[PDB]
Amino acid sequence: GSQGHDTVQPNFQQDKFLGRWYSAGLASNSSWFREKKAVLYMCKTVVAPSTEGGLNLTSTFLRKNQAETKIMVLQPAGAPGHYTYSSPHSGSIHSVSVVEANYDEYALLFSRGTKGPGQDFRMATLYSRTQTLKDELKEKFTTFSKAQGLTEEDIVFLPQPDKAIQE
Repeated sequence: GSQGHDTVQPNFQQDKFLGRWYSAGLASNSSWFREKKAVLYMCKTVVAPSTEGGLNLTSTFLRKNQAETKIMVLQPAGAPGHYTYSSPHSGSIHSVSVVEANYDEYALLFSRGTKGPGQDFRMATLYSRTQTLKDELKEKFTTFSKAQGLTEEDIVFLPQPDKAIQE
């Protein structure tokens, strides 16, 4: 019947979206995020294969000030676009999956956080693919999130490309 979006895009190939990708779409209720978004930097995530047999995601925040390199590893869970970002040995964990992409641009992922007994977190990840922000993704990401019970209270977009040069 009526259902979709939340599901994962069947048959996905990261090799088609490999390389550097700009960000500009994220949905998370949060509470103290404002204290961090106040200085939101350009999210430049890099996808690549990790050791053993997983994915090595290198995050880099580019702003007018400087750049910060973060480390994010995505280990394949089983289906093309389903991984586990756990860490402990019993509890306090979270996972993320792939929603859908626009042929070869604007990546949309779904996050299901639940660290501890059960917090029940629902965050969304959306990547950009233009000079500026893309409404198509702004709409599809927010509409899917808001249509399923949400709104501006759960939306945060990252700045556009930063620092052209690189030291």
